[PDB]
Amino acid sequence: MKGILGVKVGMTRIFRDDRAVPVTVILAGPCPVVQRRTPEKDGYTAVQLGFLPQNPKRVNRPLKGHFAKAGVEPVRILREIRDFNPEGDTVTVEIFKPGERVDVTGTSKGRGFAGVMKRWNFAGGPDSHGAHKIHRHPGSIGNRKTPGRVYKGKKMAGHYGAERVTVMNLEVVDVIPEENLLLVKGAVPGPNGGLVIVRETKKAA
Amino acid sequence: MKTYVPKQVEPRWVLIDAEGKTLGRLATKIATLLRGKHRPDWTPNVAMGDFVVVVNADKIRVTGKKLEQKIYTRYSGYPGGLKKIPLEKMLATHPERVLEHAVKGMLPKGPLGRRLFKRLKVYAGPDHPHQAQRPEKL
Amino acid sequence: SRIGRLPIPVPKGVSVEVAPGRVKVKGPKGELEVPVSPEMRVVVEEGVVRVERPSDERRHKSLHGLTRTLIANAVKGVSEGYSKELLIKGIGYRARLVGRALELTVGFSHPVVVEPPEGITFEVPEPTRVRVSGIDKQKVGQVAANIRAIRKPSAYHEKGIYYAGEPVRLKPGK
RNA sequence: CACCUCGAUGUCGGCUCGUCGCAUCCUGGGGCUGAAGAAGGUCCCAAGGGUUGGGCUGUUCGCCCAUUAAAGCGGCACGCGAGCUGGGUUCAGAACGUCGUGAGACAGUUCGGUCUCUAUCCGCCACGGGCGCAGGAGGCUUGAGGGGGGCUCUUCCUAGUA
RNA sequence: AUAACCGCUGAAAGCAUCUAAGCGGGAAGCCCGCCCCAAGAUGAGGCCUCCCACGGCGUCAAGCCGGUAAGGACCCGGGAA
Ligand SMILES: [Mg+2]
Ligand SMILES: [Mg+2]
Ligand SMILES: [Mg+2]
Ligand SMILES: [Mg+2]
Ligand SMILES: [Mg+2]
Ligand SMILES: [Mg+2]
Ligand SMILES: [Mg+2]
Ligand SMILES: [Mg+2]
Ligand SMILES: [Mg+2]
Ligand SMILES: [Mg+2]
Ligand SMILES: [Mg+2]
Ligand SMILES: [Mg+2]
Ligand SMILES: [Mg+2]
Ligand SMILES: [Mg+2]
Ligand SMILES: [Mg+2]
Ligand SMILES: [Mg+2]
Ligand SMILES: [Mg+2]
Ligand SMILES: [Mg+2]
Ligand SMILES: [Mg+2]
Ligand SMILES: [Mg+2]
Ligand SMILES: [Mg+2]
Ligand SMILES: [Mg+2]
Ligand SMILES: [Mg+2]
Ligand SMILES: [Mg+2]
Ligand SMILES: [Mg+2]
Ligand SMILES: [Mg+2]
Ligand SMILES: [Mg+2]
Ligand SMILES: [Mg+2]
Ligand SMILES: [Mg+2]
Ligand SMILES: [Mg+2]
Ligand SMILES: [Mg+2]
Ligand SMILES: [Mg+2]
Ligand SMILES: [Mg+2]
Ligand SMILES: [Mg+2]
Ligand SMILES: [Mg+2]
Ligand SMILES: [Mg+2]
Ligand SMILES: [Mg+2]
Ligand SMILES: [Mg+2]
Ligand SMILES: [Mg+2]
Ligand SMILES: [Mg+2]
Ligand SMILES: [Mg+2]
Ligand SMILES: [Mg+2]
Ligand SMILES: [Mg+2]
Ligand SMILES: [Mg+2]
Ligand SMILES: [Mg+2]
Ligand SMILES: [Mg+2]
Repeated sequence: MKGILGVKVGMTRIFRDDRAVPVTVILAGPCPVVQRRTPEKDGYTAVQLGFLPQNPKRVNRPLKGHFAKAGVEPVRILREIRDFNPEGDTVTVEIFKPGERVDVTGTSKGRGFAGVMKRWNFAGGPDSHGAHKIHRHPGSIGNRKTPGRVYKGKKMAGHYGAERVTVMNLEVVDVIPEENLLLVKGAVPGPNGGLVIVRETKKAA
Repeated sequence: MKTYVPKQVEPRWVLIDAEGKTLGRLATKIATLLRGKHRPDWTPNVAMGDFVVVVNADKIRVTGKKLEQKIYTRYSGYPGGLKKIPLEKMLATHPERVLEHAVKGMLPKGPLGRRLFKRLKVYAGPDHPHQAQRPEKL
Repeated sequence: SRIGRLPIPVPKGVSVEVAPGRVKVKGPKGELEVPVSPEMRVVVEEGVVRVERPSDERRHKSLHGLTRTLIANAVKGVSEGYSKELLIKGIGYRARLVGRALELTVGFSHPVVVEPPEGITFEVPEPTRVRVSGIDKQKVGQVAANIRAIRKPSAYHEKGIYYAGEPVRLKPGK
């Protein structure tokens, strides 16, 4: 179930076949597998990956030259591709061909403490007529004596954003092995420069 | 003359087959052992019990239509968070857990009842961890 | 009266092996295992096999007929048990054969393709008549059933898949 | 009926926010038809999701316009005023009809009429601190168990075939 | 895996019967599948890699004190947090 780490670079549009095709280019660099998981030692199947080669040594003492391909140990190792057992070490963007569909996990921009209405797209209060300081407010939260309490899922304002988000079935528009680029259309989560992991789709697999 | 009370005792183990044993009828005794109401020094506030190991628990058998008709329910916290799970489904997904459940409900409630339940170790199919003595009981 | 749970069976190509819950038939055309009640003895005698019930309550009586007939079928089974005919009626409707599989056109926008299950064999002597060959009776009758359920007989016309025999019908209609 | 509440359990409607029931409005699956087809009728299964925008009236409801797959019915203190409104009702002003000699009065009408910054506990949304997880650490991850989600229409080909 | 339903095989009841023993189909529903949280799952899981088994009193059931080790903190420059 092929997968590879990357960073959101930025967006643009591509003009394919006289159509616009807005695209989000994510760079998925070479990915030096530093561990494998086995139903023997582990009980499931995956690859550790590792990405962004930097630090000279901030790596300190716990480390792997155990798989030793961690030579130039990487900043972010973010790991499981789950059931993926690749060809040799070092998965590349060669992994994906254009027209392939893919799911993309990433970290949604943090909005911090966000009202109901933007958290939950609540309606809010009227801006006039009676009004009185409830324009941006949630309304009733419950009934009366029964149940005499508030349901355990109840949509309210709190930290919103800065969370795991996986937008699915994205089309691979292009892949540029040269610079390790990759082009998908649209939705992919989070800030430019943030980490994204990129997997084959679950429409079929 | 005060009534005798145990000093710290030796935690005897015990092994049980469960294959073909009924359920609640197997449960009854597993409870009694767990409490140690078979020991003549029995003390309510302490729990000098037996540790119980039960095997072949996928193999408990039960009467009537219970395999289909009997339901376990789980309320989460949430609207419509009551889950309804048939016996067949349980056994097929987590075998045992049905014996663990039947026994738990039969142990008392409170700090100590919850401790005794730790002393009942249930496994599916044959074998188990071989550490202690575990005299086979029938 | 004179209820059919205790006549006698038949010999001559075939063996009967009574196990505790099951009996193994094993005759010229194949072998069938008949699950039977654990209770209720079945006794094999000369050139015949009987079945006897423990009690006279309707619980054993009902099991009694069933059990005799269940075994008997397996004996009829392992010597010529197939039958199950099925003629196809109406215009565009024809049946063809593909390898072991059966393909029929009943008037959908596709052909419908039915592979035979284990121990079942298809025959098409004319495109408009079919035959389902088998050792196992219940499995023949099912497979036959399944075929007929694609396009069952219309109420308003003769079009469909008909068990041979199985008379025809007129509402009439408009 | 008069049982808790008159040393106070704020009352219609709206709005916001829902959650549940199923006697199901729609969608899915069915039987019967006085079911040719299409389209209905009736009854069974089914609560997953859905269930429009306006005119009029304080209205609920209803009627109507234009649509729709449909424009479901109930419960939750006729859900929800320490969430909002305040049109209605329901103080004090004023008028009409009417009743009363009168003062006044009317589930009759009319116009007007103070809706209280600070959340202790439970509950709910978020977020940390502590300790535990019997050697301590830096990574990585299994998923028991939860939650989210769950709608539907038109057209075209099949085929102007059956 | 099931609902209503449609069937097979099939007695009790020589016939018949989807049902009493069985089996097969069969729903936007159920259980999985998807996405998210998730080991306070005190039933506290697992894998990789590190540091190491000092010195004294407690001559002992746990410890204790001082530096330590791997590692952390603190302080600082910042951040689509
Ligand atoms: Mg922010
Ligand atoms: Mg939002
Ligand atoms: Mg507004
Ligand atoms: Mg204002
Ligand atoms: Mg209130
Ligand atoms: Mg309550
Ligand atoms: Mg009273
Ligand atoms: Mg009285
Ligand atoms: Mg009162
Ligand atoms: Mg009071
Ligand atoms: Mg009060
Ligand atoms: Mg119903
Ligand atoms: Mg229908
Ligand atoms: Mg019709
Ligand atoms: Mg109908
Ligand atoms: Mg529903
Ligand atoms: Mg106007
Ligand atoms: Mg108006
Ligand atoms: Mg009205
Ligand atoms: Mg309307
Ligand atoms: Mg409601
Ligand atoms: Mg009322
Ligand atoms: Mg109310
Ligand atoms: Mg108010
Ligand atoms: Mg209140
Ligand atoms: Mg007013
Ligand atoms: Mg007054
Ligand atoms: Mg007068
Ligand atoms: Mg008045
Ligand atoms: Mg009045
Ligand atoms: Mg004024
Ligand atoms: Mg006013
Ligand atoms: Mg309280
Ligand atoms: Mg904490
Ligand atoms: Mg789970
Ligand atoms: Mg779930
Ligand atoms: Mg046409
Ligand atoms: Mg069935
Ligand atoms: Mg029959
Ligand atoms: Mg018969
Ligand atoms: Mg049955
Ligand atoms: Mg099935
Ligand atoms: Mg759907
Ligand atoms: Mg996770
Ligand atoms: Mg832990
Ligand atoms: Mg752990």
